[PDB]
Amino acid sequence: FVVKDIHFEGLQRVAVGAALLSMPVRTGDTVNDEDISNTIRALFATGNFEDVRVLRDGDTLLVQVKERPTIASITFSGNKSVKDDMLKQNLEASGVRVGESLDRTTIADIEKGLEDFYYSVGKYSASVKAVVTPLPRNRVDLKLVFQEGVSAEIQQINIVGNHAFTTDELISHFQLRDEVPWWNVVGDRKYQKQKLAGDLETLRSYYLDRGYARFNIDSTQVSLTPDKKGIYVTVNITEGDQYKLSGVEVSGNLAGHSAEIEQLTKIEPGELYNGTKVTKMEDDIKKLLGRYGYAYPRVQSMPEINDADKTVKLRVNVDAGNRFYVRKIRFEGNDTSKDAVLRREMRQMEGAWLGSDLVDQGKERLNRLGFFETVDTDTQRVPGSPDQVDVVYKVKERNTGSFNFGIGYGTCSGVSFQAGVQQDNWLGTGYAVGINGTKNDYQTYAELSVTNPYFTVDGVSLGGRLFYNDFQADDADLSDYTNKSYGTDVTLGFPINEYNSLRAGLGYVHNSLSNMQPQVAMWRYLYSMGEHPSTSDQDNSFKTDDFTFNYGWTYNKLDRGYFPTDGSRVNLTGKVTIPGSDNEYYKVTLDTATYVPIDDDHKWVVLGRTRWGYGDGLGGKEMPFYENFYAGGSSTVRGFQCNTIGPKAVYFSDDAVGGNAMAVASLEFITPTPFISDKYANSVRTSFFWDMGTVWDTNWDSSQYSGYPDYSDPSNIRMSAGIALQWMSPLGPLVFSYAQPFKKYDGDKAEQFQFNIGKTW
Amino acid sequence: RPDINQGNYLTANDVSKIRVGMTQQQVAYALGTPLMSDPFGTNTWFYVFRQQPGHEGVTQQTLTLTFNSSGVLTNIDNKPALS
Amino acid sequence: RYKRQVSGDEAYLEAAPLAELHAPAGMILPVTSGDYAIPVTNGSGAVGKALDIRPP
Amino acid sequence: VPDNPPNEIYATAQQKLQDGNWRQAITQLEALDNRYPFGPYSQQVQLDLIYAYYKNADLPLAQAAIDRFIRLNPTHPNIDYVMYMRGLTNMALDDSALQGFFGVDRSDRDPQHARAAFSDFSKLVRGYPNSQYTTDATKRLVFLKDRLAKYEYSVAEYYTERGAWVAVVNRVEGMLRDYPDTQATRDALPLMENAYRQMQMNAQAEKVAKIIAANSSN
Amino acid sequence: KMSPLPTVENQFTPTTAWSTSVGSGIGNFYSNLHPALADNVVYAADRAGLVKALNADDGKEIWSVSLAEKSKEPALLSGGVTVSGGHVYIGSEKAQVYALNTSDGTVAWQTKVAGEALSRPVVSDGLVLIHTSNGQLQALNEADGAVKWTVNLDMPSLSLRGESAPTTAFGAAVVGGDNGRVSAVLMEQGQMIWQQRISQATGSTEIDRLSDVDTTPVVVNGVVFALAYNGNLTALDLRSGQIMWKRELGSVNDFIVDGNRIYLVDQNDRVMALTIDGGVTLWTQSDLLHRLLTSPVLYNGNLVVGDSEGYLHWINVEDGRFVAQQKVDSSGFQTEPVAADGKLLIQAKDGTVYSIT
Repeated sequence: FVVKDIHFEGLQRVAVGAALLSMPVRTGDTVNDEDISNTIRALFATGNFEDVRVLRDGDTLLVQVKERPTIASITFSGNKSVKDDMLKQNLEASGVRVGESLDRTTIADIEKGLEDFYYSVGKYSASVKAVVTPLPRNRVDLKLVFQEGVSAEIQQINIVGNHAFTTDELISHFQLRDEVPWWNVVGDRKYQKQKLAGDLETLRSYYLDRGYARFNIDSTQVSLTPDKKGIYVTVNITEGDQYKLSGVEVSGNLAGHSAEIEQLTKIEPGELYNGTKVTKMEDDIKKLLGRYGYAYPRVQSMPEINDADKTVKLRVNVDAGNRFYVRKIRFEGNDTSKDAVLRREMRQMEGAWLGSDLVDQGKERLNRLGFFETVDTDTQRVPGSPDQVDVVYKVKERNTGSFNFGIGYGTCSGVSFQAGVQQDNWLGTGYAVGINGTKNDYQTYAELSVTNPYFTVDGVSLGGRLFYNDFQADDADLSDYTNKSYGTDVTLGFPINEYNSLRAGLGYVHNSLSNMQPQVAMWRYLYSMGEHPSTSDQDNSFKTDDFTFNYGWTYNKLDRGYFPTDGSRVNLTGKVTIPGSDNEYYKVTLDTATYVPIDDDHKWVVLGRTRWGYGDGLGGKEMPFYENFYAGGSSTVRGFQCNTIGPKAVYFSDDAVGGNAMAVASLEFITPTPFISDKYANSVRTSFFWDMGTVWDTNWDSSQYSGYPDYSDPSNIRMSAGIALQWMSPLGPLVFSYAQPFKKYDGDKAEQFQFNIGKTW
Repeated sequence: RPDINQGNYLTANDVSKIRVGMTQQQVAYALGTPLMSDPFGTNTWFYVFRQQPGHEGVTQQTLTLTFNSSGVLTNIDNKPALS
Repeated sequence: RYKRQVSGDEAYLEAAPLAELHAPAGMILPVTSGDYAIPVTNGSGAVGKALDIRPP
Repeated sequence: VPDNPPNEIYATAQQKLQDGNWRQAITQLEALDNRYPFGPYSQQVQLDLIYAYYKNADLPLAQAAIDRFIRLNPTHPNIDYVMYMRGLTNMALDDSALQGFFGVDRSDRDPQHARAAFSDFSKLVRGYPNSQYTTDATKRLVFLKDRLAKYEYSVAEYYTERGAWVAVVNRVEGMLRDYPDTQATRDALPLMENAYRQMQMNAQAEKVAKIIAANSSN
Repeated sequence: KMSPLPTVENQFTPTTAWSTSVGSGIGNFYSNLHPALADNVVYAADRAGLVKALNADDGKEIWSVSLAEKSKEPALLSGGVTVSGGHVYIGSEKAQVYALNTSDGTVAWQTKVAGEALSRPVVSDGLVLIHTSNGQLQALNEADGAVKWTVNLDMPSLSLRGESAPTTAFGAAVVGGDNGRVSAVLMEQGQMIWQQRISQATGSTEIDRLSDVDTTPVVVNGVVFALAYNGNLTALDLRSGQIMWKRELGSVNDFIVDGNRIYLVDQNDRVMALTIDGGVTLWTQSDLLHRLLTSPVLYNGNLVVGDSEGYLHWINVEDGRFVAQQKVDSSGFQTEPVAADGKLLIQAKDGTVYSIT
């Protein structure tokens, strides 16, 4: 026409120049007659103008045009098994997100896509609706109202062509369940597209090992009600006839290992063809060829059937890949842990040939120490390399130290404050220490202990220990006399076998005893040494300082430390007096446990725990009582108090005393917990238990105090059972438990709820 | 107590396939790579069969080779066993 | 919570020198990738903590 | 979480920045993103967010922010800020003093972060040799050079104490091909001098003799 | 969701003849199976294996029998209910097909097919025509169950029920089948004379593609009509199937056409009368919604069905206004009554028949 200029009104988010550019007509030139069509197609090709209204005065074009309002917040109402993040993902898949304008009319198609997702779950009756909220500044909010309806169960699982061999109960091996016992209640019946796909191959696998080789599927058909309430599923198959194998052979390059594969393929004649046996056999070959140093061969297993006699001859073919070696190793995870620390568990070495087996021994040795949370191995091929290879060992670290806190809970340190801390990966080095300082304002007990497990290469261990201790509580004058004592321990440690370890070392102690009660079992010892200063005296006092020797034996074979699942760990210690000393005796303690799963898959597991304790003197003499055993404290015996177990002393009745005979165990049922997700489910452990223990002395007699009971007997057995929660937290391990005792006697005590914080399995 | 291997494997009849006037690639297809290789000139290669198992007992073979600019041999040296 | 002092970074903590390497008589050094290396440049102006990060 | 026009919001953003306050400016800036994800000064907003992540040290968020930015903004003059800040991130990612109390060697840990830092500073120089970010960046690259050297040196020590007489040297040839500097490297030749003689390789020990004799005192 | 009950009314007595408690029922399971008449008798059974033989005027057993997999595993009978020539011809879940005599509960023969042994068999000059979920259409003998020919058809991954209501004319035989495809075919080798599509492919395989399965067409006079769920109600040629008109509508259950009107329902359970040759709704009644209802018949000049609440939904034919109502049973229904020529009746899910006044 004749327009000379353009003005726009109602655009608050976009340039007018681009607007007038999207149409060919412009200001400063003769515009055309298509200007209305150009305004139309451009302003609605933008997708950012909801309505346009353009008019020409004769010299100037006035455009009155709005901009499509843009979404601010996308909100959800009616979520019950569905999370808004995946829904926003589905929206971005739609092509829609916050800060975008739109038509307000694809809402129906949007609802349909949402409902298609809902179909993908297994609900088809639902209905969704939008709630639009107009807002100034050309804005909107949007909310989503849902009515999910309900899903279906499955009603029958009926199968075709399954004659002459039933599975209509043996189907129960599937993921899916078309029957929920009212006496085995859990879960319900729900369909899924893919769990189907899994159980189908499962069923195939079943028939593949009972003497069949042609069990094929025709089809799989499913439908359901018009009211969409329950499903009807069917599947169409063949059943051919039974089958057998007839001989086996191979082919391909080796290094003359024919006689070994000969053993893995080895069979008896006249046996049923399988395919799982086949597969594990293949992989066993792969393991062997790992060991001799191969990674990437190829393997093929071909049935050569004769259905004329229902037999097969299994042709096999291998292609031994060209040899490899290793070049390099690299580690990731180490932020708080030095290098050279993990190589000293690699029984593999760098820069030489290779197996596939040293790798796993290293995995084991690593997961033992608990310096890592989790593990990952891998194996690459180097670029531009047929034979050179590298490796990776990744980990996730863990903070593993502690902060012990003894308060004399249960009165084995009475009213006291035992503080202290332990860490075995001290500052990320292979170095281990532990400390306590103990104060009561009259009591002292401080102790240090240290070990370098790798003083020298090849797992050479070296440890020291020291303790100072003062005890001042006989101004109570109740029991448990005043002692001061201090000493040292030193130790070597080393292995000989690649799992089993030994150690030994020495010690020196110094002891000072004061304000002895008139307790009765003591004077047994006091005759044993010699002199007897009794009447009823309390100026009583004594001293003795002694050298000594000890040693340790170790069988450790686990999947790992830090909440293991498999194997067993046992440690024995024998300690002994030595000559040139104030006394003579010897004791031994053993601590045992073993982990066995169901399958280590869902982790339905059991542990067994036991301890043994014994000791005796020499020369017809007895050992001291302060080196006695003890029990109780709800770490060793759950549902009982600290050092509150077993026999007890008198003067002419209470307050158990410890001794020299022990036999104690606890048998468990290990459990997962469904109420928490993996994120910490890896790091928590719950169980039930059933605990036994009993105690006595051999030096104890009953011919003289016989109106008082026996304590020599191994009878009078302590029994309880309960439940325990065990959970990791940044301060160390943590555990609670609640039990119920069911065999007490007199002279004893306990609690039901108990707490522990340290290192005890 | 520990065990160690180190070096390049041997077939010991591979050795009966070695003739001067043969490209390095022929030995590549023969062996796979070497690992020790002169970073001071004199195009040459090394091949060794060391192992140290047991509290005692030690062994090592060696073959040591030098070639032309052509990536083809000039001369060898079999040290079958250390001393 | 919401105030801590186990990390106080953005500190210049270096002093380190550099040196370069001769060759022997006769025979030869080993070759270099150049992948890790120093395109030399005149250093000047701000450096170390005496330095800006307050953005533009 | 108020809702307002963005001008006052960026205003209080600047205010809280001058306050040294992160936890307030943090949410302010996240709301500036979400409320105005295509504002006219969006880029400055991204910068301020990464500055926030540094001054409060939520690091991998900042890493993601930077690679987001460089993906989406490939080109503008302040890019140098971006690259340098990335490398500073990973430089921090290596370091710590949770263990440092005047006594730790931070060496001998997972070094890949340093390699990323190396590449980052290097790239930024190679695109932008001339800025006001470089006079220290060079020296920091030198730091990482020394550290990567020391990493391998320590591994050499352990393998050497075993007697992996050869895999060591296969490491060290690469130590040479990469690191012609760093006295440790000069201090590491003698390990070969022991090695080749443990190998009963005489004919290369003289090469070791020459190189050591070729060098003066370390 | 589900509509509330309307008031009971009258203008005709809510009448009941005898009833009988019969078999152990069949339960929650959807099926298509409901009894079938003969001279002075009707017959039915359960899926369990147990079968009857009755009267027409007392409903007592002239005799009753049962079978099972020989041991004694579930019989699972959900075929049809049909007679011919003093013999009965029934199917299971199992692709196993049962030929007995009417005079006694004894085998004529027993045979095997592919695919489930579903919906109501139909027979003409002998020559039974049978269908499955597999989409496989077999053609059968009269005294050994021998096959004469068989057809393959496409099937989807999903459906509501692969079902069928095959129908014939001049020895020319027709039926639908899934995918909204219909085939009009021979009776000798059964091979294709022609086909026709009427459905619409518009959804995402679960919105449309729910009109895939075809319940039932039926002939009038050189013409047929048909439908599927959320599909098109059609008018198609006997010789060719070419289209005369269509109505974007839906249902799942069978219809009926007598007079100048056609009488059928909605998937939402609403009922109407449309024209013979058009599709112009004279009227609807829309009261009894989401009620899980069954297809009607005519009896003495009006229509009724039953429900999952077990009631009777009598109406006026001319406008559908409710004329009468009866509560008759607490077990509801799943399937269809019938009557014929003096006698009306229905079976329960739970093993209960009603004979009707």
